[PDB]
Amino acid sequence: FRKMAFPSGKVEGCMVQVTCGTTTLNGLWLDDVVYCPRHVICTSEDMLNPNYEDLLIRKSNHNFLVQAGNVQLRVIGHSMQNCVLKLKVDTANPKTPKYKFVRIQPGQTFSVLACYNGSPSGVYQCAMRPNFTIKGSFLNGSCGSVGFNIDYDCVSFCYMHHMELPTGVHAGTDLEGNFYGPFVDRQTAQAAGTDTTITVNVLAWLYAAVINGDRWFLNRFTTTLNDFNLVAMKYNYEPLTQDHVDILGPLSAQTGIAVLDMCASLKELLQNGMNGRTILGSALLEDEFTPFDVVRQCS
Amino acid sequence: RKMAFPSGKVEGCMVQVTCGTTTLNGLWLDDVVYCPRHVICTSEDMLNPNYEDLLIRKSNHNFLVQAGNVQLRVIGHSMQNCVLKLKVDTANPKTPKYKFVRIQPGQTFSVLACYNGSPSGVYQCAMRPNFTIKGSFLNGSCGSVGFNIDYDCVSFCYMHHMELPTGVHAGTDLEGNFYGPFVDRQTAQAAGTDTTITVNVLAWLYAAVINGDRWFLNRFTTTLNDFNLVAMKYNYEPLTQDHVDILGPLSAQTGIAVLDMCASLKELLQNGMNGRTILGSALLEDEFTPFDVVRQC
Ligand SMILES: *[C@](O)(C(=O)NCc1ccccc1)[C@H](C[C@@H]1CCNC1=O)NC(=O)[C@H](CC(C)C)NC(=O)OCc1ccccc1
Ligand SMILES: *[C@](O)(C(=O)NCc1ccccc1)[C@H](C[C@@H]1CCNC1=O)NC(=O)[C@H](CC(C)C)NC(=O)OCc1ccccc1
Repeated sequence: FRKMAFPSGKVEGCMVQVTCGTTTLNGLWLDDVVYCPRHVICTSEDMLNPNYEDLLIRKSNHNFLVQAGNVQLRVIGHSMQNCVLKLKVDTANPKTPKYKFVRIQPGQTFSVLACYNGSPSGVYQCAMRPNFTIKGSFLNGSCGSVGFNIDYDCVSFCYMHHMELPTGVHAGTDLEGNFYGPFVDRQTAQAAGTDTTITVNVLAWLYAAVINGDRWFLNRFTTTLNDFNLVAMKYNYEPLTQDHVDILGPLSAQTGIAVLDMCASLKELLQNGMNGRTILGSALLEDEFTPFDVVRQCS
Repeated sequence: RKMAFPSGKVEGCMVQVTCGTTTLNGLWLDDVVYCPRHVICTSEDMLNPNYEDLLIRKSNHNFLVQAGNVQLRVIGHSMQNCVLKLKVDTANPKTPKYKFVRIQPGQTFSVLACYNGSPSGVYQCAMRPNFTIKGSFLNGSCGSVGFNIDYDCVSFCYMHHMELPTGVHAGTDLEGNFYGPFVDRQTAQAAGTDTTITVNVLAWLYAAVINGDRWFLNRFTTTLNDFNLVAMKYNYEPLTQDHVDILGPLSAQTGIAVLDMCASLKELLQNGMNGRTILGSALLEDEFTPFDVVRQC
């Protein structure tokens, strides 16, 4: 199974650059609005503890340089929504796809179009860790790059990039400017909670193994959801939610293996280990393929 | 992380091509649509297709090309090796600057997997030394293409034709010549013995150092030939002096001589990873080139 990203073209058609002074990052141009991280308005001195409301009062439309390539887009209004700046522009993006703004849950995956100076460099598939960081390739200049899923013709934007944490992982907001996790857009030392394994995705991976004929680990038993969750937490696995059980529904129906029976098989793997065997050609359980990802690549 | 090129410039070229009950993808550049020639086969034909004979029996109107909701009229067709070229009466305004290249084993490229002319996903692949690729391709993916992007220029290097029994994939360049000893007939084909792309494993090890990981480093060194003796024993490709040269930038960046990293890789091959992981992986990764690593660090 490959880490497979969504085709990026519908998002490429929405990327622009936004500059204040000498600070340039990326923005997202949808209809007549450009969305970008509010710290574009910061100098280095503001970034230690910015007063964003005061910084913004000192700004006017004519202080923002928005470019699609080398072509300037005139700003006609500005406002701040949580940690994102919204710049109204005088031109509706003709490449605007059908879109939605969604706030994803930890464990969900998405594609990131890594951009520098409004120019796309690469696309890759990311998972939101339970501690609300992502393990990505973001360099200086990548802020404002977005993460997304594509359903039918509709791009669901879920992530906008803002920062790198001391440990090398990345943090950001949804497109309404609300950070994922306990982070703030200040150049201060901040720590992500200890990470955990994404149980629902491991289960999806076991279902994938079954679909492909690799099923030695299926046992004759079952468990309750509460009993599984209490055990799982002792192994630094996330507890399952009702939504997790529901999104495993299609794979459970495809295989005829009840979700809680698979939970009991996983519990045995956690308590006894692999005993030298492999699953899908690996002794490690994979936790960055969602149940949807599994469906995508198998069917 | 494994990064693919942005696929928009290729998405605007994908179309659907149908002949009989066979539908797959084509690549529409200017006024020509390129697709695998086996679109003209039937159940019967597939086992031993005499393509020139099957093709001479086709008319332009036996080919249905669809770009979204619009049918493109075929006004001419020709065959170049395993690729069919359909001339259509309208030019693709979304045609990027492009070239056709034939890549070398060990080089990487992005694949835009498409079904019924519609882009479905994008991922990064390497041309294996045995000229397969480890892709993710289902029924309907034939005609999907692989590419690299340099400046605004798309270099197409791969069109998809086949899944081998082992689950790996085979296909052609855009001149229609297969990579490898494979044939576009409906038969179970085995590849040559695969080997590991050593220059890429070394680039990946350097990448792991850059990201603050070095449990596998050691104080030893090795000559080039002595490393290559061990590499070949473990079905790793030999490392050439041009490979060593190509690795210079990563060596400079990290202060680790190429042959010192070869000594670390030697140790890993002989001992294994002893349960440990490098950049999250239980296995040595060989599908990042030195260029891929440098660009991303
Ligand atoms: C992001 O602001 C960005 O990419 N800005 C454009 C730019 C152009 C030229 C030089 C620098 C930046 C940036 C993205 C970071 C940088 C390295 N990897 C990333 O993901 N984000 C930031 O710099 C944060 C801004 C504050 C206001 C939140 N600060 C931050 O990430 O703090 C830690 C850090 C770690 C390494 C390097 C820089 C900063
Ligand atoms: C490719 O022809 C394709 O996608 N065709 C359109 C299509 C196919 C089937 C149903 C609907 C529409 C196809 C791609 C394969 C299929 C599964 N995964 C892939 O990557 N390619 C082929 O089917 C090959 C055609 C030949 C004529 C080149 N056949 C093939 O891969 O055979 C392998 C094989 C294995 C064992 C025994 C015999 C053959």
